[PDB]
Amino acid sequence: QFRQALASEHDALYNDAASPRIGAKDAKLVLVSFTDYNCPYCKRFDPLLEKITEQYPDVAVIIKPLPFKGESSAKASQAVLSVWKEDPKAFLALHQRLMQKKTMLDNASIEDAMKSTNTSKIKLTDDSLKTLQNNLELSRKLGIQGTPATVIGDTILPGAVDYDQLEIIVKEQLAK
Repeated sequence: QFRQALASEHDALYNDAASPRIGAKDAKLVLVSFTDYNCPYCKRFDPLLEKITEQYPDVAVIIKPLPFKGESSAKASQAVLSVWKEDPKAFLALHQRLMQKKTMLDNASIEDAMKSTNTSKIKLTDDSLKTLQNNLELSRKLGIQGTPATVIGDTILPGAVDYDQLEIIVKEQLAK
């Protein structure tokens, strides 16, 4: 009930237009990053996921924000998803800024991040919460109970690893 769930959730994982993507549209390997903007391990792990896409252009990353850590997690998710829907090219800078914030986010922090990334004119939509609902449903089906969690091929990486190990994992999934 795993490679079965992974197969059953293929479209939700890889083919949701409302889910932000980092890296090439023609990638041979797409990582799916279930992440939380208030999770300290996500803050550690995210820049490694991004580095992968910059170092290895055959790898892309899909971002699935989850709101597990706190209420502002849901609000931050709402912000980046709204930005992706309206201006996909503006998403990355906001995503990075929210991820590197040392403090637990709140509405002020999130509004400030959007101001300094030139995304503050983009309105937080109700429709983007439906994407957040989809991410939550998806997390349940796959048995994801914590962040970060990364789908890489036919396996799920349920925590954070260092870059050397991520390279290793990513390289053999490419070897198939």
